[PDB]
Amino acid sequence: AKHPVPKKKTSKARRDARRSHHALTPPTLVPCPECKAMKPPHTVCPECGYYAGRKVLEV
Amino acid sequence: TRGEVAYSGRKIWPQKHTGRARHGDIGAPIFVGGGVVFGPKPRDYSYTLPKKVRKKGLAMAVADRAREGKLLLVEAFAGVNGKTKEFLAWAKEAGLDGSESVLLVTGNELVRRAARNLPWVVTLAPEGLNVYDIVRTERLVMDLDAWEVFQNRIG
Amino acid sequence: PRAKTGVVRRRKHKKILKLAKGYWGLRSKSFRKARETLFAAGNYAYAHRKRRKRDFRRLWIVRINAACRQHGLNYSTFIHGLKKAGIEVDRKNLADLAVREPQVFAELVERAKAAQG
Amino acid sequence: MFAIVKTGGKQYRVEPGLKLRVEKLDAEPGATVELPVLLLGGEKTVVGTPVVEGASVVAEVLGHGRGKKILVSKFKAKVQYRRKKGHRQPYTELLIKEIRG
Amino acid sequence: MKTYVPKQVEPRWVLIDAEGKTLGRLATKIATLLRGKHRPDWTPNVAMGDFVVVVNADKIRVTGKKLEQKIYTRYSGYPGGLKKIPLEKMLATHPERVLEHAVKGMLPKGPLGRRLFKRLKVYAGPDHPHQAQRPEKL
Amino acid sequence: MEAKAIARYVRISPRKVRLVVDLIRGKSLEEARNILRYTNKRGAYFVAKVLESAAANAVNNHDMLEDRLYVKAAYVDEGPALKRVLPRARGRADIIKKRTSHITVILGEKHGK
RNA sequence: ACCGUGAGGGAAAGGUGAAAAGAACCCCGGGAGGGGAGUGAAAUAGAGCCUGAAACCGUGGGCUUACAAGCAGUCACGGCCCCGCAAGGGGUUGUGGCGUGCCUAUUGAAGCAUGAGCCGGCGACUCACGGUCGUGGGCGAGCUUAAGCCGUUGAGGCGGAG
RNA sequence: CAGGUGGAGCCUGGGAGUGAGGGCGCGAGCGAUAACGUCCGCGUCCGAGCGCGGGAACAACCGAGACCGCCAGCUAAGGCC
RNA sequence: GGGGGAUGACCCCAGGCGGUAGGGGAGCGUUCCCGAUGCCGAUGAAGGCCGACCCGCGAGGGCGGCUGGAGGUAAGGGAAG
Ligand SMILES: [Mg+2]
Ligand SMILES: [Mg+2]
Ligand SMILES: [Mg+2]
Ligand SMILES: [Mg+2]
Ligand SMILES: [Mg+2]
Ligand SMILES: [Mg+2]
Ligand SMILES: [Mg+2]
Ligand SMILES: [Mg+2]
Ligand SMILES: [Mg+2]
Ligand SMILES: [Mg+2]
Ligand SMILES: [Mg+2]
Ligand SMILES: [Mg+2]
Ligand SMILES: [Mg+2]
Ligand SMILES: [Mg+2]
Ligand SMILES: [Mg+2]
Ligand SMILES: [Mg+2]
Ligand SMILES: [Mg+2]
Ligand SMILES: [Mg+2]
Ligand SMILES: [Mg+2]
Ligand SMILES: [Mg+2]
Ligand SMILES: [Mg+2]
Ligand SMILES: [Mg+2]
Ligand SMILES: [Mg+2]
Ligand SMILES: [Mg+2]
Ligand SMILES: [Mg+2]
Ligand SMILES: [Mg+2]
Ligand SMILES: [Mg+2]
Ligand SMILES: [Mg+2]
Ligand SMILES: [Mg+2]
Ligand SMILES: [Mg+2]
Ligand SMILES: [Mg+2]
Ligand SMILES: [Mg+2]
Ligand SMILES: [Mg+2]
Ligand SMILES: [Mg+2]
Ligand SMILES: [Mg+2]
Ligand SMILES: [Mg+2]
Ligand SMILES: [Mg+2]
Ligand SMILES: [Mg+2]
Ligand SMILES: [Mg+2]
Ligand SMILES: [Mg+2]
Ligand SMILES: [Mg+2]
Ligand SMILES: [Mg+2]
Ligand SMILES: [Mg+2]
Ligand SMILES: [Mg+2]
Ligand SMILES: [Mg+2]
Ligand SMILES: [Mg+2]
Ligand SMILES: [Mg+2]
Ligand SMILES: [Mg+2]
Ligand SMILES: [Mg+2]
Ligand SMILES: [Mg+2]
Ligand SMILES: [Mg+2]
Ligand SMILES: [Mg+2]
Ligand SMILES: [Mg+2]
Ligand SMILES: [Mg+2]
Ligand SMILES: [Mg+2]
Ligand SMILES: [Mg+2]
Ligand SMILES: [Mg+2]
Ligand SMILES: [Mg+2]
Ligand SMILES: [Mg+2]
Ligand SMILES: [Mg+2]
Ligand SMILES: [Mg+2]
Ligand SMILES: [Mg+2]
Ligand SMILES: [Mg+2]
Ligand SMILES: [Mg+2]
Ligand SMILES: [Mg+2]
Ligand SMILES: [Mg+2]
Ligand SMILES: [Mg+2]
Ligand SMILES: [Mg+2]
Ligand SMILES: [Mg+2]
Ligand SMILES: [Mg+2]
Ligand SMILES: [Mg+2]
Ligand SMILES: [Mg+2]
Ligand SMILES: [Mg+2]
Ligand SMILES: [Mg+2]
Ligand SMILES: [Mg+2]
Ligand SMILES: [Mg+2]
Ligand SMILES: [Mg+2]
Ligand SMILES: [Mg+2]
Ligand SMILES: [Mg+2]
Ligand SMILES: [Mg+2]
Ligand SMILES: [Mg+2]
Ligand SMILES: [Mg+2]
Ligand SMILES: [Mg+2]
Ligand SMILES: [Mg+2]
Ligand SMILES: [Mg+2]
Ligand SMILES: [Mg+2]
Ligand SMILES: [Mg+2]
Ligand SMILES: [Mg+2]
Ligand SMILES: [Mg+2]
Ligand SMILES: [Mg+2]
Ligand SMILES: [Mg+2]
Ligand SMILES: [Mg+2]
Ligand SMILES: [Mg+2]
Ligand SMILES: [Mg+2]
Ligand SMILES: [Mg+2]
Ligand SMILES: [Mg+2]
Ligand SMILES: [Mg+2]
Ligand SMILES: [Mg+2]
Ligand SMILES: [Mg+2]
Ligand SMILES: [Mg+2]
Ligand SMILES: [Mg+2]
Ligand SMILES: [Mg+2]
Ligand SMILES: [Mg+2]
Ligand SMILES: [Mg+2]
Ligand SMILES: [Mg+2]
Repeated sequence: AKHPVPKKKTSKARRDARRSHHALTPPTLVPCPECKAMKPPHTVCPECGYYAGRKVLEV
Repeated sequence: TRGEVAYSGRKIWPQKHTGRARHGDIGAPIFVGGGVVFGPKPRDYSYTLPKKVRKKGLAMAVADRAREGKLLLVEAFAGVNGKTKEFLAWAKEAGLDGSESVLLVTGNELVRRAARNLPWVVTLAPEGLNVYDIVRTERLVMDLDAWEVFQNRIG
Repeated sequence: PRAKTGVVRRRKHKKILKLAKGYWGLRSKSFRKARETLFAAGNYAYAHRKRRKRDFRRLWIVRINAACRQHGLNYSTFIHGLKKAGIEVDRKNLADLAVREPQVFAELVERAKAAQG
Repeated sequence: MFAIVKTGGKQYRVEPGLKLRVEKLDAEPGATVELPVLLLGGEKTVVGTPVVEGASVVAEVLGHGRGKKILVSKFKAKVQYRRKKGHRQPYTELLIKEIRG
Repeated sequence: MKTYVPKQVEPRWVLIDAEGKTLGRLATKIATLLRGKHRPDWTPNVAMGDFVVVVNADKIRVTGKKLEQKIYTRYSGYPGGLKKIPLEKMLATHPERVLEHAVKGMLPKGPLGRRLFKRLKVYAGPDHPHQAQRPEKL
Repeated sequence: MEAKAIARYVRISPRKVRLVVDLIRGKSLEEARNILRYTNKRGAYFVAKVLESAAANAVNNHDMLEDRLYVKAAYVDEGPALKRVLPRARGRADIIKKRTSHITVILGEKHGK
């Protein structure tokens, strides 16, 4: 309601131009050692993930 | 009108510093649901057309029909006793085959009953003779006891 | 009887919105910004039709004043030549002749300086 | 061999077998017209003065016409002045037959 | 009859001497050359002009006291960032700019105005790459 | 031969969910699944369900084989918005609109020779 | 309903189909919703239901754009895409020329003066009775009825106070 | 007394709007032989010609009174590296 | 305006045709009434969405395609929310 305020409605062009960087990036995934499923790196891939460190076993 | 509408007479907002526009009551014509400016009220569309003119026109209207031979005086008919089938029978023997609209002018109550219902017949009493009905109907069919009255109307 | 706006207003707006096809931003979407733009375009066309006549002649001249500068000649004199030469031809427009018919132009150059040299 | 004709305060480069649009003429679509007015011969050397007194070119009227309408509008800001007028320039379509040199 | 309009035509190359030639006088010509306004198929909306090469650009003569009195200015976006440069220093520091600048300002402004300027190779003294032709002239 | 699912009137703002949908347009249903799984966005939950429903629709309804289908077309449209009053300082009162999504996922068959 | 202590103020909100025949069953889903099946002449008539415009938001395609600068258009040319035998036309825009929004109020506004986010719908020269001109007709040293009375399928006539 | 047939004049009537002007030239007053000042007079343009050309750009300075179309021609002011 | 006796809305000829406040003149369209016991309409009303086409100076009127699914309403007049 107060002090500074927009002087002109921003055009459809100029707003969507602002959005030019709002695009997402798909998660970086890697094939899992044991299980065939895909999982993100350096994480205990959720299906018996490791070997030396407890693999939060789904087993 | 804004005075005949249902709403209060209260001013809707202060008038200044409200940041809004500027109003009184919501019965004003600018408002949706407000009164109606210069809309219609009940009124009498009649006037008194000069009688000398009513005559003339009635006369001329008949003339015009006669001038083209579409006028016809007849006597007693014969197809009376108020029954459309009976009239319809007489009409045939008279030329009126319902190929063109007829204005039947007669004082006889029963003949009118008989014709009334024909989609090509407008039936009327003799003292009812008016020019509008003449000009709508192609043919003009009167009886003698109806030509007499019409005759004394003019002049 | 009450004659509501009905259908009439939407139609006039459609007519103009169509004339405004292809304009930028709202100038082609909003009836108002569209109508304002058309006003402009209406006067531009009219003025630009009267000055399309100018812009071409201007072009013709430059084209000419170059082909006869090839034959040692001011456009200014060339024209005076033809004036006195009686040659009321060229019709400046017809100097694609100077481009399509060089020999026919050269001969005109001769008849040009032939008079008043 | 081309010619430079003048019809309707305008000069054109007429070749034989050429279709040309011109200011509307007073000659029903059947007739054939030589515009006894010529300005330049294609094999050159023939130019002289306004018109070559001998040459004329024959064209046949293919029919009269009306060009696509241009909408000529006028608007004066802040004075409530608008005018809309439709315009089609009447023409005549000619076929250039013979260039009588 | 539509007016004739040239197709891709010929990329011409022309060589000029400069030495002894005034400056603006030479610039005038180099401009008209830059935008083929000598060509009878001149076209304003296309750029069908000659590529111009100029050598001995530093031996451009010039009248009056212009070596001292004529100054080229340059404003950086900053405060007091208006620099003033006299002919003498320019020539002694960056000739071929004195002439380049005289032509830049005589070509029309616009995206096409530029580009035409690009078709202009000014060099100090003699010499230059001789890939194309170079019908020298006056 | 294509197969589509459509979630209508999903209580989520289009702009928000339209962002994860763009994350999978044209992808092989195998990626599309792995992507949504590990995308950190409320939007993924809903799109997954629609994508999955569109899959089932392909096999159990149109004969397509869960092994040759990709996301051919996908789009989310704005459904009717839930208007709500937001009490504001100095007695003001605004209206936030909880917006609505119409998620569409259409599946095609990969040209697989 | 809601607002107001109260007197009081005071809204929004209509329409599936001829007929519920208002979608058994199956699939995805926790549901919602959707996909087949089925009903129907029609289901973008499916119950957030006749028609379904505009602003507004999307997906796909054609043309176009990262050394150019502007009331955004216009006049030219040229490219690329589409229609057509054809000549021609439609779409887009690269360059070149020209180019100070609309309304309002003012001596004067692009104006750094007013009003307008945009779209759709509502929104302002009326009616009565008198008057004064003009005009179309009737009758003209005359012209005309008012209230009423009679008549009347929306039929007219009478009525001379004035 | 003559020429002058003109969107001239005169007479009777219906409808108005305007009654805030402005720049420039010339003639004066006021002012300071100040003001894009002010007040009159006679003219003009802008007003309403913010349409067109020139004057770099610019209501009133110069040219010129825009019914429509032309990828024709002659000119006005002003110009022609 | 003057002609040619078609007397208009025809062909000639010659002139005028920037424009605010305003005056005047012609038309276009919307709702309703007479025309309608009629005519158009499921072989598709109104409305909607396109159109590079046709007619008119213009306001508009046609015509064709798609949508829509039950109304619409000539010529000539009449009245206005
Ligand atoms: Mg966009
Ligand atoms: Mg009340
Ligand atoms: Mg009340
Ligand atoms: Mg009241
Ligand atoms: Mg009160
Ligand atoms: Mg405000
Ligand atoms: Mg209300
Ligand atoms: Mg009401
Ligand atoms: Mg009345
Ligand atoms: Mg009465
Ligand atoms: Mg009475
Ligand atoms: Mg009957
Ligand atoms: Mg009604
Ligand atoms: Mg209205
Ligand atoms: Mg375009
Ligand atoms: Mg001219
Ligand atoms: Mg000449
Ligand atoms: Mg000889
Ligand atoms: Mg303006
Ligand atoms: Mg003004
Ligand atoms: Mg409080
Ligand atoms: Mg309470
Ligand atoms: Mg209470
Ligand atoms: Mg509804
Ligand atoms: Mg029902
Ligand atoms: Mg029903
Ligand atoms: Mg289940
Ligand atoms: Mg279902
Ligand atoms: Mg089905
Ligand atoms: Mg069926
Ligand atoms: Mg259907
Ligand atoms: Mg379905
Ligand atoms: Mg439909
Ligand atoms: Mg719907
Ligand atoms: Mg339906
Ligand atoms: Mg709805
Ligand atoms: Mg229905
Ligand atoms: Mg619907
Ligand atoms: Mg797109
Ligand atoms: Mg650069
Ligand atoms: Mg570039
Ligand atoms: Mg910028
Ligand atoms: Mg532009
Ligand atoms: Mg083009
Ligand atoms: Mg084309
Ligand atoms: Mg440009
Ligand atoms: Mg441009
Ligand atoms: Mg410019
Ligand atoms: Mg004011
Ligand atoms: Mg003021
Ligand atoms: Mg003031
Ligand atoms: Mg501004
Ligand atoms: Mg202010
Ligand atoms: Mg403003
Ligand atoms: Mg004010
Ligand atoms: Mg205003
Ligand atoms: Mg404001
Ligand atoms: Mg607001
Ligand atoms: Mg509106
Ligand atoms: Mg009265
Ligand atoms: Mg009166
Ligand atoms: Mg009684
Ligand atoms: Mg005299
Ligand atoms: Mg006068
Ligand atoms: Mg008088
Ligand atoms: Mg008076
Ligand atoms: Mg006063
Ligand atoms: Mg005064
Ligand atoms: Mg004064
Ligand atoms: Mg004055
Ligand atoms: Mg004065
Ligand atoms: Mg001034
Ligand atoms: Mg003097
Ligand atoms: Mg002074
Ligand atoms: Mg003054
Ligand atoms: Mg003067
Ligand atoms: Mg004024
Ligand atoms: Mg002026
Ligand atoms: Mg004047
Ligand atoms: Mg200005
Ligand atoms: Mg100007
Ligand atoms: Mg100027
Ligand atoms: Mg000027
Ligand atoms: Mg004039
Ligand atoms: Mg003229
Ligand atoms: Mg000349
Ligand atoms: Mg001179
Ligand atoms: Mg100069
Ligand atoms: Mg006559
Ligand atoms: Mg004339
Ligand atoms: Mg006028
Ligand atoms: Mg008049
Ligand atoms: Mg009308
Ligand atoms: Mg009826
Ligand atoms: Mg039928
Ligand atoms: Mg049927
Ligand atoms: Mg149909
Ligand atoms: Mg209706
Ligand atoms: Mg139409
Ligand atoms: Mg239809
Ligand atoms: Mg159908
Ligand atoms: Mg009707
Ligand atoms: Mg109608
Ligand atoms: Mg009518
Ligand atoms: Mg009204």
